[PDB]
Amino acid sequence: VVNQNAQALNTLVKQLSSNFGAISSVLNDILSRLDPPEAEVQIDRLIT
Amino acid sequence: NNSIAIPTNFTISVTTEILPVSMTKTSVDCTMYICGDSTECSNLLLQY
Ligand SMILES: *[C@@H]1O[C@H](CO)[C@@H](O)[C@H](O)[C@H]1NC(C)=O
Repeated sequence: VVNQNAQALNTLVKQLSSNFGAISSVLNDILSRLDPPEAEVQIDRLIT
Repeated sequence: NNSIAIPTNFTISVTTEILPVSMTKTSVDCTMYICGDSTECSNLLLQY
């Protein structure tokens, strides 16, 4: 159970590295390098 | 307050209790299931 909880936390924080189809996993760079009406679409895709 | 009913005989009954102990061990592979024999859907999946 201790390992299962640890693995669940590890996968959850590894899912932040996932892009989910967005141009990049990092939120700050895509927010900085994209204009509002397409950055919001990418941010929404990452949020979903 | 002074009367008791006592059985002068007995019946040996048999009762059937059915309990499920297991289910079919079904395995589904994601890469084959959602992305059929195509690489590009697998590349899109890797973003997830
Ligand atoms: C008890 O019941 C059984 C049937 O279940 C019967 O054959 C038997 O004769 C009975 N015995 C008495 C003492 O009534």
